[PDB]
Amino acid sequence: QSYTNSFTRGVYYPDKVFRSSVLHSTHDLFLPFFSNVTWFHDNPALPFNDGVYFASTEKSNIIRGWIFGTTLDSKTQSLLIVNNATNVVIKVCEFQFCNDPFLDVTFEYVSQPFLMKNLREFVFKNIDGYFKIYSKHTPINLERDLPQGFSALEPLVDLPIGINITRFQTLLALTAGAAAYYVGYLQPRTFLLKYNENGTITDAVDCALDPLSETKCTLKSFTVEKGIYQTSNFRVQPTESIVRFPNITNLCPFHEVFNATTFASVYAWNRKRISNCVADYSVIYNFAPFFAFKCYGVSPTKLNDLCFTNVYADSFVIRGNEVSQIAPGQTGNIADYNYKLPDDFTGCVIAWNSNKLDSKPSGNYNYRYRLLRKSKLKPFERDISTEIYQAGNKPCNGVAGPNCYSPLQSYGFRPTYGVGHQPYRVVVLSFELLHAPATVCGPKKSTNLVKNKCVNFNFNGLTGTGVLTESNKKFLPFQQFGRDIADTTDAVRDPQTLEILDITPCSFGGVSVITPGTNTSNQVAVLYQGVNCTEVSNVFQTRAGCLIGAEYVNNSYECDIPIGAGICASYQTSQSIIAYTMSLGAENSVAYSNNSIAIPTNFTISVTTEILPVSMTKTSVDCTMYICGDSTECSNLLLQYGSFCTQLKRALTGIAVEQDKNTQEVFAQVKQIYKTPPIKYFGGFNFSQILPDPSKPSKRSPIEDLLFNKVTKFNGLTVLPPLLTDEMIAQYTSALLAGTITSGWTFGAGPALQIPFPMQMAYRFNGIGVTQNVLYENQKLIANQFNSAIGKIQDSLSSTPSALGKLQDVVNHNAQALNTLVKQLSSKFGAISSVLNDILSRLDPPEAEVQIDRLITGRLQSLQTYVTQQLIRAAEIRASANLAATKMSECVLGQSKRVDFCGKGYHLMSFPQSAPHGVVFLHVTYVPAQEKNFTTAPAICHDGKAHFPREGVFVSNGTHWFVTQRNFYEPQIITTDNTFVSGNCDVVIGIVNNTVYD
Amino acid sequence: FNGLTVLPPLLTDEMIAQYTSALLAGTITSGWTFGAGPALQIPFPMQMAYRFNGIGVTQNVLYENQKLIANQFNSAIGKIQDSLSSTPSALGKLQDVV
Amino acid sequence: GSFCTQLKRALTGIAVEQDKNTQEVFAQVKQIYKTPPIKYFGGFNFSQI
Amino acid sequence: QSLQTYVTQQLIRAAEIRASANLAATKMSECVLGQSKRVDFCGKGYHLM
Amino acid sequence: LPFQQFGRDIADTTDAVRDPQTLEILDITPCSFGGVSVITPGTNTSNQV
Ligand SMILES: *[C@@H]1O[C@H](CO)[C@@H](O)[C@H](O)[C@H]1NC(C)=O
Ligand SMILES: *[C@@H]1O[C@H](CO)[C@@H](O)[C@H](O)[C@H]1NC(C)=O
Ligand SMILES: *[C@@H]1O[C@H](CO)[C@@H](O)[C@H](O)[C@H]1NC(C)=O
Ligand SMILES: *[C@@H]1O[C@H](CO)[C@@H](O)[C@H](O)[C@H]1NC(C)=O
Ligand SMILES: *[C@@H]1O[C@H](CO)[C@@H](O)[C@H](O)[C@H]1NC(C)=O
Ligand SMILES: *[C@@H]1O[C@H](CO)[C@@H](O)[C@H](O)[C@H]1NC(C)=O
Ligand SMILES: *[C@@H]1O[C@H](CO)[C@@H](O)[C@H](O)[C@H]1NC(C)=O
Repeated sequence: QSYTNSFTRGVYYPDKVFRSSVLHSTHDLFLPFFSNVTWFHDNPALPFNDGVYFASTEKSNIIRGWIFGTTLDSKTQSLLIVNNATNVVIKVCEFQFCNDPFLDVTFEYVSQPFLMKNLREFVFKNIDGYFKIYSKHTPINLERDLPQGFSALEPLVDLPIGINITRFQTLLALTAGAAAYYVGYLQPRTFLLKYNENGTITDAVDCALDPLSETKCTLKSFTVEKGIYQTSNFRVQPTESIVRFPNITNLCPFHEVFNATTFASVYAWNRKRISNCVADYSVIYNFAPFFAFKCYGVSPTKLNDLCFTNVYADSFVIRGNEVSQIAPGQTGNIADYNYKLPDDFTGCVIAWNSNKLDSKPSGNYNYRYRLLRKSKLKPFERDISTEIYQAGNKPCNGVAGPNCYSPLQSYGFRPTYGVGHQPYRVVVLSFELLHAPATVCGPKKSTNLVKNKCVNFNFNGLTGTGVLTESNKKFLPFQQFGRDIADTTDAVRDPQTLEILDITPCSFGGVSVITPGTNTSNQVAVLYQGVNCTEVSNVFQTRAGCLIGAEYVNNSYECDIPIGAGICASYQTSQSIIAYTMSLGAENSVAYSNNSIAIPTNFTISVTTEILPVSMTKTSVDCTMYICGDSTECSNLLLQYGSFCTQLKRALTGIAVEQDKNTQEVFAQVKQIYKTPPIKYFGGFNFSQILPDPSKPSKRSPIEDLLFNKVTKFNGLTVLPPLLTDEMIAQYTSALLAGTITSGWTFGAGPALQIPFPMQMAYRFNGIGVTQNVLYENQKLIANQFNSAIGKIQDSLSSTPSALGKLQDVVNHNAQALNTLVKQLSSKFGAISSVLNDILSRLDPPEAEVQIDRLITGRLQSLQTYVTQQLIRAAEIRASANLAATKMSECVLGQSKRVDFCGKGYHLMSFPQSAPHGVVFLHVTYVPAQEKNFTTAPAICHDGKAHFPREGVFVSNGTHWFVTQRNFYEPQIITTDNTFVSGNCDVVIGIVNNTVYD
Repeated sequence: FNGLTVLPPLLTDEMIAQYTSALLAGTITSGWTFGAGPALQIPFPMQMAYRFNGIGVTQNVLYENQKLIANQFNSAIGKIQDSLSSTPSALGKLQDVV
Repeated sequence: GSFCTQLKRALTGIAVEQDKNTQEVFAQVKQIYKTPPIKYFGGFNFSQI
Repeated sequence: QSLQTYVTQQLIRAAEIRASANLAATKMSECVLGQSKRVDFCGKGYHLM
Repeated sequence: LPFQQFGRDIADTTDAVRDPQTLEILDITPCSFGGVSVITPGTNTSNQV
């Protein structure tokens, strides 16, 4: 018993197509990675299944070929392969195998032999009438098991034989056969194959192996970034099936049509009509064994499957040999003169002997049959008229005798009679079908009720799937079902016992795979959304669902991978993924008091980045070329639909013009083009990182170059270039920066008025509530902080790609849409093929019209979806562009007092920079720092008069009282110059006695 | 439930209430200083005086009329609850969304 | 075709957008502030808020 | 077609809610985290808080 | 590769085909197509385009 781990082996090329540096997903028979593979070493029949993976490292070549015959004998066609040193000879011809088929050494294919530490990997498959053989021969290092690595199996040969291949046998050529070959069986699987630039498969991923593999298949990438990914759906399958029809009660009078003790005669056969009853044939089959039971219309079992409105029963007694006359198309006295079945009769003829009951020794002359009639009877007719038969050409004159005989003559039945004249009871059943409601059927069956389990149910003709529980609801007596607000069945009354059973849909929910980056680890956790942990490593139940593979930790961290209602997962470090309640932030209690204030004593100049999309890719679609290509028939058919193509073209043109308007609105704020002076000294402020670099031909700033480096045909689809090139947007950005540096905010509101940069920044400090002396006294420190922040901006942008995640997203979305729009060209949409020329060539025009119509409808719906999605995205981008224009006007051409609009902090000035399809704003902000606690008083009482500060707040260091501005601790002596009286001393609450000088 | 599922929001109602409590505490204890940087202690009457200066009214108006302003604010806050309760259409936007 | 994937992506984008909406509106404060235990704010009454 | 109609309508409603959420974020930053001089942005009258 | 006959791109469109007579690799580019735009001043001004 040798069994080995298959590893990642057995991946072949699905088709003849070449692909380069692409990842392709195929649904095809394959060997699942890490699977159950049998290592073999008298020789029973191995099942071929759908396919076989045969891996032989047999250097001795005891294995010469294979026997794929389904019988291994001369009964059927046996596929026989010989792989000698000369050549491979695939033979199919009829061979008389000897008693021991072994050599000392119709349909034939001779080729170069398959054989050459060789790993002979072979894949044998048989689909759509073709037998496919794939081969691979690779050197292996010293090992007695399958090597670790990846090898692709090139196709070797195809055979058009297409016969049934159930069993395969390894051909024996010598008896102890010890051969070291692995055999595995292929399965229908979905795989993802990575082709290199050389055209070969370097690696593969099996979708249904593990959750990480499923998410790799879903994203079509071998590297999965950190996040939570919705992969599949989870449904609980029905374990059992239940059928419930009402109590079989009432029943067809079958016990009366038989066991009647008298069948009258056959000249006037008793006609019995039966309808509206429960059909049960148990008594019919339980009666005496039948001499003749022939059914002409339906099988006896399937009689119960077929429902008949009208059932006709005809009962009579005839002799033994006259039974053969009661059959369709029979000629004979009884058949033509007593009871004639139709040629296309559909019914059962049941006959059983009645000699034991209806035979009398004296002679039972009651039963009679007719032996003289004027003509043959029409089918299904009863003639009871008995007058003197007129055989003679003379008138009978109502009497009998000469040439005038009685029409009827009786059987004389006596028990001593032999078989062939004994009385036989025949009951002919006739079934009629007519176009009206039926309501007559056979024993409707029923199964035991199953509760609290996902079951299929068919309750009184109502079908469904679900979990059946007891219901508190009380139905009215005549009701059967219960239906909720959405018109879905929620309760059912059981027919057999009147019980109200509630129906609950079986558990279903999404499956999400919480993974760190594939670089960080291969461990994953799985979240079943909305599923109780009972219904599905470490199992944890959360409001989102059931989380398997992550351990709950009491401590709280900042959220990393969102899951649900306050639960986030992270890879913190056996130790693995942990789930926790997310921490909103550090708790800080501000020391509030009646007379305590906190005044900052220093500042920080902080530069932040805000990335805003401005424009999206401009696309134009040629409706005729996309839908139809070069086919004239398709164009003629499209003309009937209307002017849809014109509407789509109008919408796309509108989007394109809107994109141009967006870029103009954001960047064309200034009409003049301003140039910075050649002598670039601005009071210690270094704008080199934002100003253009003359050295490189692009004339872009270092930050702009970094942004462009980071972010950075078909079928009627065209990408129209933007009206403004990147160089023109660079010129606009340079003009805005030069105007801001040289003229402050004056260039936005009129003519540019030059002002030294320190003076401009001092006026911005006045704008944020800080005096000029703060800037002029701390000019070098402010300059150094600004320089350090601008330096750090480059590193912050470069190191973290996610900072530019907005703009890139736009690009990706556009590409994705286009790819979908092209991919749906290959979709069939219910037609024969995606290729219009193939449909036109294979099918006649009248039949091809429907296929082309389906393709046109599908492709036109695809175009409409694309245009609507583009319109929604254009609305979003227009909103972003309007926000960017407002920020350019209010943050770059001016100083804004709006909080959090221009950066985080007290806004000083904003610098624009251009990025592919967007704008990056560098906001410079004043952040207070190093705060100190002081005692404060609303007013100072001097000379019985209150005193309030003109600007600032009254503060105390503990013994002395000063007046200082809010945002910077600059204590000043309280003087009448910085105070105003405004009232007496009694009214104000919290007033402090103190001295005010003059 | 025919394949339609409702995903829970990431932030629970308790967590949003906790953000709202943080915002209110910051506004009451620190004025607008907590938005632009570290939160700085300031007595609430001083904050209202600075807000009066912002709207163009001197500090003496607040300090001299502090009880009146406090009573007016308290009465308005008291009336807000009754006004919301009386007219359901006040919350008609959110309901409509749902 | 791949209509199911497009619809699923659209709904997922909507969901993430809703979470980001709530984050943007409410998560502006970096730290969680607590009001002092003694609630006297110069006669102002914040008990209802 | 029914599902695509639902997704498109829900995307439009998501755009409307996103506009409302951006307005709410702006109002939180400008009215709650500061004093706004913008007329009628934060209530009717001269905005205090 | 010796067994491969067609070539497909990332969009599942044919980009290379092997010549059945002689084994040579032939690249297929789509035949030139584009849109046509007419730049005109107002017909009230002039008729040149
Ligand atoms: C081996 O097979 C080839 C294939 O037809 C055949 O020509 C040759 O005669 C065979 N040789 C032996 C060993 O019989
Ligand atoms: C695959 O491509 C690489 C390209 O660098 C080349 O070095 C290598 O030889 C190729 N392998 C082949 C042709 O088998
Ligand atoms: C059907 O027969 C069962 C046998 O126990 C009985 O309990 C039930 O009441 C019957 N159905 C009706 C509708 O009476
Ligand atoms: C899961 O099932 C248990 C069984 O008692 C129940 O208590 C619990 O409430 C269920 N979970 C949910 C989310 O309803
Ligand atoms: C308070 O400030 C004065 C300056 O006016 C200084 O002389 C004194 O030492 C300081 N002491 C305290 C109480 O902090
Ligand atoms: C301030 O001076 C006045 C003058 O009489 C006095 O009545 C008052 O008590 C002083 N302030 C305090 C807080 O004692
Ligand atoms: C005012 O505050 C008191 C406690 O200080 C409280 O009981 C009362 O309800 C408040 N009134 C309001 C908010 O109208």
